[PDB]
Amino acid sequence: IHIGPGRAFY
Amino acid sequence: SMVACETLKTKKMEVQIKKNFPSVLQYTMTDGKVMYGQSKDVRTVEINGTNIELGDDDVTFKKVSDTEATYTLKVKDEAKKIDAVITVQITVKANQLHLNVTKIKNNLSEGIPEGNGVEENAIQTLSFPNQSLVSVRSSQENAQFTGARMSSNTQKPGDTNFAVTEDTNVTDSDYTYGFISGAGLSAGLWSNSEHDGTYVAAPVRGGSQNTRVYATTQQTGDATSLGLASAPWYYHRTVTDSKGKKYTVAETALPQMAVAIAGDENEDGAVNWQDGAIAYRDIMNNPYKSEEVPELVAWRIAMNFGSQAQNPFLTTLDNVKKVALNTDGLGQSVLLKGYGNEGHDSGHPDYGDIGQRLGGADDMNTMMEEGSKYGARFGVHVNASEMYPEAKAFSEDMVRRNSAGGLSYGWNWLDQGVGIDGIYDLASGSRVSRFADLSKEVGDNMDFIYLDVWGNLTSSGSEDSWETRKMSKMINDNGWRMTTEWGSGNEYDSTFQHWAADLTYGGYTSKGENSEVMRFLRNHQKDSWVGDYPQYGGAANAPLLGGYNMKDFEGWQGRNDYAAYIKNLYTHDVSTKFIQHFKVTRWVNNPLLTADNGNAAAVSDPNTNNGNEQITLKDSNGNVVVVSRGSNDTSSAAYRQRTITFNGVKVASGVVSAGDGSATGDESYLLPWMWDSFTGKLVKDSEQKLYHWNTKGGTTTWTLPDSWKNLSSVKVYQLTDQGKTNEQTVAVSGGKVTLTADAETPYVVYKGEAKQIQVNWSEGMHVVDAGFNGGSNTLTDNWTVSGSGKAEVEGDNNAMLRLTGKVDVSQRLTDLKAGQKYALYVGVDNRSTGDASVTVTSGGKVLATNSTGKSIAKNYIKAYGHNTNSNTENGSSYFQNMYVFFTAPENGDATVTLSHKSTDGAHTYFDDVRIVENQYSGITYEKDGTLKSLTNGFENNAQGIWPFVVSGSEGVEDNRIHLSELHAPFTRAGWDVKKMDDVLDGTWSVKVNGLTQKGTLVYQTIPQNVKFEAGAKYKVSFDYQSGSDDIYAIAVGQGEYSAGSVKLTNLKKALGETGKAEFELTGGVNGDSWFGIYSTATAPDLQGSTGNAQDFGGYKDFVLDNLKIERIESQTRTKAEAQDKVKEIRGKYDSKRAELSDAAWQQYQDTLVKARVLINKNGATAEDFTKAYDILVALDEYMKLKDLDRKLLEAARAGQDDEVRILLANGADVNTADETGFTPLHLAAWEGHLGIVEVLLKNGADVNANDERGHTPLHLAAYTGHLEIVEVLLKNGAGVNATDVIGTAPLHLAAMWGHLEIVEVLLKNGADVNIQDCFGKTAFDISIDNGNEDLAEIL
Ligand SMILES: [Mn+2]
Ligand SMILES: [Mn+2]
Ligand SMILES: [Mn+2]
Ligand SMILES: [Mn+2]
Repeated sequence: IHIGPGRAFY
Repeated sequence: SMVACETLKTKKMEVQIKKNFPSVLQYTMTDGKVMYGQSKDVRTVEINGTNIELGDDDVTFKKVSDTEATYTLKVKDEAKKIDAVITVQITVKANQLHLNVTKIKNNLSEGIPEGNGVEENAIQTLSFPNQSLVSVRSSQENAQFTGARMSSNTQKPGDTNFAVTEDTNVTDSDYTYGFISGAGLSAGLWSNSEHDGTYVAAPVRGGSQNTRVYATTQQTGDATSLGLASAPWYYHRTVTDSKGKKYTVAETALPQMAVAIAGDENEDGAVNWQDGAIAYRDIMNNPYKSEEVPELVAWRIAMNFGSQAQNPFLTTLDNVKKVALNTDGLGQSVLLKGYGNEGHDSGHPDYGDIGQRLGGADDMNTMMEEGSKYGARFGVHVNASEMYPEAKAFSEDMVRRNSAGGLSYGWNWLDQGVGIDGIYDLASGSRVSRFADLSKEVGDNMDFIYLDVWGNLTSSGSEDSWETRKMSKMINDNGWRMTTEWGSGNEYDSTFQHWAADLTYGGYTSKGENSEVMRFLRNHQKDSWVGDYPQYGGAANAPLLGGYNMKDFEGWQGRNDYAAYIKNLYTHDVSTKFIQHFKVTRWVNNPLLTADNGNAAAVSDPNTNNGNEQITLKDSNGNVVVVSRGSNDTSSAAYRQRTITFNGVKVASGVVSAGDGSATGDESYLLPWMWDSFTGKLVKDSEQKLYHWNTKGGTTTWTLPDSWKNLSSVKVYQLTDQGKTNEQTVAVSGGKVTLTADAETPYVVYKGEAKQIQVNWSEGMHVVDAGFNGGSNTLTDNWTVSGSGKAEVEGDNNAMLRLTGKVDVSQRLTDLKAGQKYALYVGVDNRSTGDASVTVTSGGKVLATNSTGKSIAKNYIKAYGHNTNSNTENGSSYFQNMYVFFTAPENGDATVTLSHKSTDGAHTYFDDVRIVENQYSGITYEKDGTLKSLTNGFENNAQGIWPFVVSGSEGVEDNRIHLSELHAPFTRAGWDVKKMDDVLDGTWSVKVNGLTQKGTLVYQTIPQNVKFEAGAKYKVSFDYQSGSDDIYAIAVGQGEYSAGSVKLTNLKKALGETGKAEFELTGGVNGDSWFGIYSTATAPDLQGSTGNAQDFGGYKDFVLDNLKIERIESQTRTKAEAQDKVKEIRGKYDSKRAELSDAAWQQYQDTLVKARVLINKNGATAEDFTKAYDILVALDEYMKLKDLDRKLLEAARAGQDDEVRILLANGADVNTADETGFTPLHLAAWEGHLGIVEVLLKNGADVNANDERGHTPLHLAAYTGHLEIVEVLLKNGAGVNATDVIGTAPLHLAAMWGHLEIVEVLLKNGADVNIQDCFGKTAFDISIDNGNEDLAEIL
């Protein structure tokens, strides 16, 4: 699942 | 010589009666069997809770005849202010004895003073304590007591069954029904007592607790005697209203009681309550019009809400004809919820106010008169507990007040509901005069009244049986059948309970009547029982008698599935109703009754149905119905297996599909329908029919009824919305028939060829088949199709007209008043880019015309047939009403044409052609067909909030937007805590109630209502009232609404003083321009108001009136000027290609290409050059703001505190979102720019703003590890327990990394540790999975 405007997963 | 007793006698019995008191010694039947009365010298009379024992000189006696005697009782008590003379008559007929109090004389008053004033020393209550009218002894063979109390709980029976032994000890033990059996005789006691007592389960009052029988034990020699007496009666009861005003109200009826002596009435070889119950039916009260209940196969609600007119009366009549065709003419019961005022929960308590937008009293009467021909009964939803300031009945005396002297507030939705003072409403004669107002309108056409919420205590803390009886009387006096909401409510006079018939409501503890005694006696008289709903268990697990299962298809709770409605009628309702045509005679082996629930002496027989449950029912023509349970064990598959026999022949077999819609069954039936749909009399041998249903489908063999045994063949028809179809001739061999059926498909069986039910679609509607219910044939018989394209009747739910290509659909208009003004509107969903039109012509001359391009607004009306949850096409519906206004010609010749111009291939959907008398004359046109001016004061709206349409701020809802009505001073600012006016000019306005902080469109104009020409300029103005500053804004857009494509202008506060708004609009290139009302993200100023004052104050509301849209003169431009403006705009934004989004470039390119088409067309004029220039100016102003917004999102991300301030001061929107939904606040919190976060919030950035993944700026700040930003966001009012699409809170994100102090500040601010994501993980589980033992240590 994505969280930010970049390529950050969680 | 002088004897102390007399004998009253009939052909069936002799009775000894005492001369010194109205007591019976014993009843002797012709066979010699004896039943005792009162063997002891008990002469007690209770008045106003005081017992007075009478002496020999206090009673005088007179024998009138062998069947009647009269008593005069002198009841005096100086100390307790009692001095009365009571006249009592004892009558006997057949096996019945009646004891009636025929006169009550008060020697202490001159009666009730005028206006229901307080009668001092009034006889309020009266009873005969331990009168023992009928009694059983412990010394008698099978001495038993059977009682019933009210139970709405499916797990708790309302019955008690026990043996009368020496240890039996009761004193005024109160029951709704009581039966005593002993020494071969059984008897029940009937009373008209309004006493409320002991009950098993009931969630409300409203006559749920009515106990009419008192059981008492006394010693009779060495035996214990259990005697039955009436519960106390009310006579001249003194009541108090909410203001402390006292009133004396006269009796509903004089005191009455009766007994009926039975032997073995069902000839089953035993004497119990069931025998006494068969006899009891001869003496018991029968609800008014209960005789028609078996005929009401098809119950349903036709819904109207918030000025929308979703179901006008003449549309309801069409739906009645559709259901008649599909049921082969079975009886119907239609509840009109929203018949009055603006619809449902509007205009209460104005019963006489029939909704003018539905067609008023004239169309309501046509529907009722014409519908009666099809066996349809009509009734209206009324409220006697809550009122609205708009209602003419609203007054200071009508208002329910609390101890403090404030309003007793109800619910706020469209308007603020206020509790009615129920005691004042009754005692002043107010309610009875409002019902009289309705009676004057409907005459003898209406069948029932539906009383909502009575018993929930919103009118007063009482709403007892005495109150319910007076209520039921004023309704029944007007020729109306009584129906009510709650399952337990009004046991005495109700024939229907909404929470009984609709099994989905309120759970197992708040259903219909769970009593074997009550359902034995009255199953055939009411729809007030427990039906199938396995989920609830107990009584709801496959009742043998079934029970009504109510569904709807006309908007009630957004219900619109017609196929599901019909399927349901056949699954449960046809057999329930078939069973109700017979009266219960025997009921053995009930598995719900056990020794543990006080039913040790319950009726058992191991020689009947293997000791499993069986019910025997009989009619007056000696027809026997036997209903059997397969097994009495719930863990056995056979518990749900039921066999129904009609005269010893199997007519039904199997398991029904679960009433809760959870599991399909296997039940099949071939039910004989012998009755007409009127008074349910037997039809002729020719008209006799059978209904066939097979749940799973397949082939079944049946024995036909006795009258059918010698036929050689039968005629079988499949039932559809078109009537009888696919006729089959089926052979009869040995009185047996084999039937092949499709799964869940209705069939009707006749002896010979059956005629089609005659239906003339849309009677009184000036057009034939206005709703397209006539099938494919309607386009040949009623409507005329012309053109190269296709016209089709589409939709397997609510049928619509579907057009493709160049096609016209026409029909002549009938019964129009010459010279009279009419509105013609039609539902339209256009998916084609080509114009969909509606035209009214008179001999090839256009009277009025209107058209629409591609539809841009989805329908959000829950109660409407074509809302966006119904799927007109591609999972959506854009249905909206398109109007034409015309004057009917003197000529008498008028035609309606619905048409499509394109050859697009895309569809246009049309439905519900409505021609109605209407005085709206606010539209003026230019020389060319275009708009000059549109004015609207909303005084003449045929329907809805036209020229506006409801938007999706609440999704598909019973939208809190409607036309508000004037009723001064109650609707005006200043009355109570009300700070806003409901109406600004005239009688009507457009009111928005509490739709604040939605961050979306509330309502909008659409091009089919008001067309703005491309490049043309318009002045829009209106009068308004807004609760707070910037809570609502004027929205201006083009095409379908999308967040971030609308021009917004915040409206200032105008609370109690009318504001004036005016702006200019330039029509977009595609002609799809519109304006509307938008709910901003701004919080309302409640001005320190608390509780209901927050909603009634008007701080959260918006009122609009006196709308004026006028085409304005713009500064004339030359081709040169327009060409230079093209160059100017191109010079600015041609380069900016990469900067703006791909959707923004195509919007810029489109507008630029279309403006150049206007400029460079051969023979273009000054108007074309002015339009092209104005389009470019509006394009420039749009692109300028779009650039500023893009620059603001880049300055908030890069960390430029200066640029952010500059851009905000110039014009850039603080709440601008990128493609993925990130606001500048999101970007500032993520990147870590504390100053920028503070700057944006100071300006007014949304702190609870969500991106596409549901992440708020707090989620982004918690994940990254920005303590500073986390704290400043929470300070501003950020949601601490805000969850994204996976249900992840900021607490989970902080636990994921190990941001200890972020977890601390979150927990300090109120972060819930119990919050679970979609995968059931807490913040605790997420910390242990990442290897952070230090975080898990806390909790
Ligand atoms: Mn019997
Ligand atoms: Mn239709
Ligand atoms: Mn007005
Ligand atoms: Mn209203």
